[PDB]
Amino acid sequence: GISRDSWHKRYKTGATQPVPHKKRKFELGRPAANTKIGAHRVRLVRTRGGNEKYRALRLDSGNFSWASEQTTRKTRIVDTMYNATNNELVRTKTLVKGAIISVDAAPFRQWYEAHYALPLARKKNAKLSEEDNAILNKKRSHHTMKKYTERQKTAAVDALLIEQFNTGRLLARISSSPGQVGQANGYILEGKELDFYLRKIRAKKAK
Amino acid sequence: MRGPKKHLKRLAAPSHWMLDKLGGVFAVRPNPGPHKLRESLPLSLFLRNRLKYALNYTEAKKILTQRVVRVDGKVRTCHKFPTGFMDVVAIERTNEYFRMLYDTKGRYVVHRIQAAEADFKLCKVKSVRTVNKGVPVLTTTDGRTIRYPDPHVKVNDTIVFNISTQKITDSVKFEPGNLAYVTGGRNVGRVGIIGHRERLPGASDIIHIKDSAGHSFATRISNVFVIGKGNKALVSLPTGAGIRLSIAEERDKRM
Amino acid sequence: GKPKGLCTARKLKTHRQEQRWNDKRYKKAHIGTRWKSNPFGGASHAKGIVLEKIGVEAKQPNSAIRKCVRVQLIKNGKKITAFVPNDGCLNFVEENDEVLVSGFGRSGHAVGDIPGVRFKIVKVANTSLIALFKGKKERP
Amino acid sequence: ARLKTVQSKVTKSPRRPFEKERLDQELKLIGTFGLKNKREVWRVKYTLAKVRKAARELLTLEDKDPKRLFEGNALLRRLVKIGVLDETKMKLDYVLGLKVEDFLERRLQTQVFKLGLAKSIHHARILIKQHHIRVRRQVVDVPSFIVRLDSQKHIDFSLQSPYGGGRPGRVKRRTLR
RNA sequence: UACCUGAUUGAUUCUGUCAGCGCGAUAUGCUCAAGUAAAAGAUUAAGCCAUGCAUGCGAUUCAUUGAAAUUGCGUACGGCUCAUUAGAGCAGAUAUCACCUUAUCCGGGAUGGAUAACUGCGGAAAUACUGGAGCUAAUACAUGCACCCCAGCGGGGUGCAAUUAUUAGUGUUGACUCUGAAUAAAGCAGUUUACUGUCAGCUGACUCUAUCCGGAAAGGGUGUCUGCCCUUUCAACUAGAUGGUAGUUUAUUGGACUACCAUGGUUGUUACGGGUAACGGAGAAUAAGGGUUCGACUCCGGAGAGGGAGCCUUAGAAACGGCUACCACGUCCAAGGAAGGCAGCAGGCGCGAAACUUAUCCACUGUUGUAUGAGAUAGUGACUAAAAAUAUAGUUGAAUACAAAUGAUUCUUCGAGGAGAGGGCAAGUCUGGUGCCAGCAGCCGCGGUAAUUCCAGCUCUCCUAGUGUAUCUCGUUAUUGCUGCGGUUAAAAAGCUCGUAGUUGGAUCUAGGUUUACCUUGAAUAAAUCAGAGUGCUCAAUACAAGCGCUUGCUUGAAUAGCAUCAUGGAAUAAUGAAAUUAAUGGUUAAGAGGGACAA
RNA sequence: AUGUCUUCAUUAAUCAAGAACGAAAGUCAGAGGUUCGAAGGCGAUUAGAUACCGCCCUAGUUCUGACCGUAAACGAUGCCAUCU
RNA sequence: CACACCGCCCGUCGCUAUCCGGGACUGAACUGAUUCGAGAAGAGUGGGGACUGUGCGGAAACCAUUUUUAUCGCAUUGGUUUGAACCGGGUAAAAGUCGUAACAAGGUAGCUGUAGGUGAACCUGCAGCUGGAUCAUCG
RNA sequence: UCUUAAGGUAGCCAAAUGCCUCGUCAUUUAAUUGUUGACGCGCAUGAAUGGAUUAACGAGAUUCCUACUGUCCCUAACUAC
RNA sequence: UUUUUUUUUU
Repeated sequence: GISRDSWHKRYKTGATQPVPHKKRKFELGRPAANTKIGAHRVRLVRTRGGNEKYRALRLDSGNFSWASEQTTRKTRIVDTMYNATNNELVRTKTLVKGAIISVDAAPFRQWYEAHYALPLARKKNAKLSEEDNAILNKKRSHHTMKKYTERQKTAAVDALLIEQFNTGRLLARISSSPGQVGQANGYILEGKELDFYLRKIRAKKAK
Repeated sequence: MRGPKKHLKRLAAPSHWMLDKLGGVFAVRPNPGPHKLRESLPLSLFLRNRLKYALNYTEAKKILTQRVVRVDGKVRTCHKFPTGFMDVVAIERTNEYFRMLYDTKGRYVVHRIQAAEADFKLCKVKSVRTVNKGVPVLTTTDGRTIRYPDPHVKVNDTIVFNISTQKITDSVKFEPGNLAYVTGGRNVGRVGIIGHRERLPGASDIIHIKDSAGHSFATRISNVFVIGKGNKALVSLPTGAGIRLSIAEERDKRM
Repeated sequence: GKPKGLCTARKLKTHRQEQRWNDKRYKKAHIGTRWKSNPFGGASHAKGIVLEKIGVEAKQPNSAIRKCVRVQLIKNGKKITAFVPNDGCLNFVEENDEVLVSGFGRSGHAVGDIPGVRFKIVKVANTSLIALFKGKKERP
Repeated sequence: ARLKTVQSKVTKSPRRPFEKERLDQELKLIGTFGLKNKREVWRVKYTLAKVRKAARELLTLEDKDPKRLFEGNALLRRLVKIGVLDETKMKLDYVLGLKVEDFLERRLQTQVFKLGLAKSIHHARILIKQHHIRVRRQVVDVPSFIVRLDSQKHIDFSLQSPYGGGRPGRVKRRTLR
């Protein structure tokens, strides 16, 4: 069927090459996963050596990573925003490695407050809900407050990240290959790369 | 072919086994394990040719089923087991003990030994690494991996391995001034004292070795096995003491 | 004169290969049409059927009529003329007869005073022509 | 599967099939030593020529060459033990002097009639064929069999032959019956 | 054995071929006393195949020791052929820090329900077809039995492996995003013995089965460098083509594929195209040296199973003694349907010049070991290699061998054929016929009414149980010439000049008293064959045996040599580079080489 | 070529592909057309004479501008360097 | 030339045999590639849900689509073989017709290039060569 | 051998030029006085009364292949006037 | 001035 053979091409000089043999099993290819956004769907595929791969067809949750804070929380992929390879992929909502998508902010906000006992650019006129208070205003002994005080020492957050957290939809880049590892684990954009891709996205939506 | 191979033709078999040309179309293929195909011997060949213990291979398999033969102290019933270099073979019923050794020609010879000799064997250090849980290990060229070895043990160094106790007794170093065996090359079966080491960065390095007769020859590291310190050999060598006789010298010895 | 430089191996070899084609033997053996032109297709012997018998005026100064037979090879259906050795052997060859034929000896060249005849009959009706001449056997 | 059996030729035909000098000389040799065919003598000539060519190839090398020493000593040894080369003549520069007559004399067929075991060479051959000769307690029926120096003195009549001790021949048994 | 001989002329010397002459391969004629090894439908038709075989053997035994069935394992090895194939494939060296793995090694890791045989009911003409119904088993099916976070009282997580992101650096390699130690998640389906017979004395020890991780070993996929046929009546070729980035797929890298982008890539140092009666190599024939030709074929690598294509199972297949479809060609039908793949062994038809018994066995050699047309035995066999009767064989029955046998090894009964005979070239001007006819004759030439050459008859020579014939290879051939040809008249100097590629290039640097190229020596370099020691298999081809004491034994031989890469030393020869606060500061000479200037 | 106590300093030799020139005849266009003269036509000679010999002649032979690229284009001998 | 000029020798034409070439016929046959059209079968994906286990699960037929793509049609193109009226070349063949081209100054010296003509060899014009029939001829 | 001023040369042809004639052979078809290609003693071809070719062009004459079709087998129906 | 030929083998 689908083959990755080097023959069937033209030689470096432009000559036709002979076909050395009939198509071999060890040089096969498989149809693209072409994963989309929707209810979790992953298939097992038996591969060479008895190993097995996870081909994602539809993914909604991403076990995303925040690099600076060194945290890893399960958020939900919301929408595709920009793709360098082709824009048909962003139009069709394909989750491919290096694709730029939008994720929720609630899980990372919850972790941030539960770990730093401080607000994350919370709303300037809305009282924290009961679940938020259950982790923000909680009261425990000073021996337990000491660790939180130590963790507060290094807790400033960048303006661009704060604005994304304000909108509630964070920009992220997929770092995994859903057609190979079945998961859409990506990382949250921050800093120079975030600004570059935000400028690209703004330029396109202006275009 | 579509997969691995199970057979080994007589002609394609390594020459060091000395298998008679008109003696069948196949040669007993050594199975994978401690040693390599071109650097080992089948127990079936041992029992059929070296010791004449079996007139035919059916007799060899009959002897081997009786669970009378021990290799490394572990009773084997695989006539295709890769009995290779520095391998101890103890037939308890006959109380006979042998250690595999390289004849000057390069062939394997029936090296009779006593119980004290059979009680131990040597192994070269193929590598040193760190398995999970942070327990350092070493791997020998015969595949034996030993946990928690002495940190000073490094690549190409020899270690005495105790069959009865499965432990490392002594550690001989690969350094200028140690009796070293020569396993491969055209100097298979030659014993001599290590000398200078030409160090090639991206290729197998070269060693110089001079025997007791003064003759000097060089080789690659992978063929150099240390068999002792100073001049003493940690095991008994066959009649010849690791000296290559030229053809005229061999004839002179014959008459 | 020929080149003699230490770095002229390409020129020497190419010139030698080019000039080998001007050699009758090399060209004859490597032309490529040898099989199509040679009636036997590179073989030494062939089988065929008789069609007619002819007498060929031997070349000067010889005066005689050599008695050959026109045969059709079974492998390819080509028409050839084959000589019938020994005396009074054409009698043993009748029209529409199966014959084994071989070369005459000069590798596709006519022999002796027989013009244009380069094959010779070695068996007729599955019998050896020499046996037929010597009386060791008879016409089947 | 089975291999190629190793064969080798021992006879090399002369380049000139006919020349009165070689023809007469070889006929004279056949007469002197009872042989069966000219192939018999060409066999000896080609063995001699192998010997001479190897010796010449050796002598092309200097005296103390390891290969020269080994091969020359071995060849002189073999010729000595057969009884062709002289045991006081130890060198290849001197082995380059031999003839077919030397090797032909070392055939059993010659020794039989030489040592009085047969009247004629033809009688010797037919006796060996009929199994009336023995060597070192070994009935050899091969006329070209090669008689070493040691075995030179170990030939007598067969221990079973009527002429060496045994039942009377067919003619004698017919007469007795 | 580094070799020649006949033929152009009235005669001579040359050039030149033809012919002769030696070996080898294939076919074939005549003939062949017995024996030993031993090739053998490659050549053309990778054409078609009747018939028989070639892959079958721990857990689960209420059938009568173990049948049947379910599992497990294997059938990807082995065997055959050489069609395709010319950066394919192969050889040597070399990467895989870009990858994947069963069998075998080392370390670490006594739970329920259904289904067959079995019973019975049945369908079809026909399959190694199968549906229901009643059980009924399992190593089948299922189920599994010191640091981090909150709070330092206490709660949880942390096995391996693994996704992503991050931290520090317990080990190496030349170099590691490699291996270990950790941190945050989350799914992930994989794994940490409900197994068989058990034995010893609550304590022990087995055999077995299952099972993941790490490292080996073995195998494979890919990458690199060098070499490998003919052809210009093939000179320009290439458009996924060359590269970049982001992805997808894969076991992994990669235009392998996709999107966007750039215009690249090969070539007279022979690209591209075409041909091959082309699988590559180890090797084979011939053979002073240098070579010429071949290599389907027993070993190694590759490919294929009528031609294509697509897949299931798996550790491993694009498998074909596995399936699915199409094409070609068959087979059985009760016409509704069901099938086939000998380039496995043995045989059959065709094709042809061309190639063997529809035999016996696991007794030998290996495969995990009863099974093995792999393998080993016998049959036809003037392929072939060695050894040998016609003068001075067979036969009867014994003894041996073998899985059984035959034939070999011991006793006993009886008891010559092929070419030749003018020269080349060894060997008759003998007898009769025919009169340039019949015929011979490789070549030159014999035969025209007195034939050494034919047809006979009689005679001899070569070789010899072999010897001729045909085609082809090598030598002969210094008639392909590098060694090493020839070009005034025998074939052959372009009409002449310029000129790019190519080839080749003057002398000159320590004589005395940094790169290369090249040479020397080592390293890595499967056997079988070739060269090469020893050994009376009776010799020899061969083979790799064997040879002494005396019984419970000692010693054995089964050798030695045979582009590219790396390293060491050498510094002639041939290229190549340096310079346009002190010091000799730094340019060779100016060719009986060349160019240019000046003079008349 | 010779002369040179002038200059440069290896810049050289031979050259696939490639390029210039290249007798006579011949072709194209335009001028000229004396002489000679293929073809053609006559008179001879001859068995014939489509020839040799003689007579009259056309293209051509001459010039200009383009084509062709061949000769016994021969010294039937390539070029460069050196010795006898 | 050596059978020695009663030598040798060249062409057209005529007969016989044989090989090859051109050739109208959109000639013919076999075979390989390429574009396009159709397209079996598998695999992936999205539906579907007979049937049976506990609103949930597993799922067969079937449907749609994507991909690999056999195979079949025209069409183009490459290579091999081949029929053909007729028109030509070459060769061979003991004793065909016409002449005399060449070898002697071969009776017009021969030959090369070029052009024209003629039954045929050949003849003629222009320019060359000696392989000439002159190594030479007086200043 | 008669004979002319010269006796049709190079070419071409049963032609838009050939009577005999539907010339003979091959090609095209199942079948051809047709087409094309050959042959040529040509009633009576032929060289600026121009000969032989010829790409492109043609409301020019002719033959064939393909596609297409009521021209036809074999006619029928409908619309406007 | 004119002067063309000589069957095949030996």
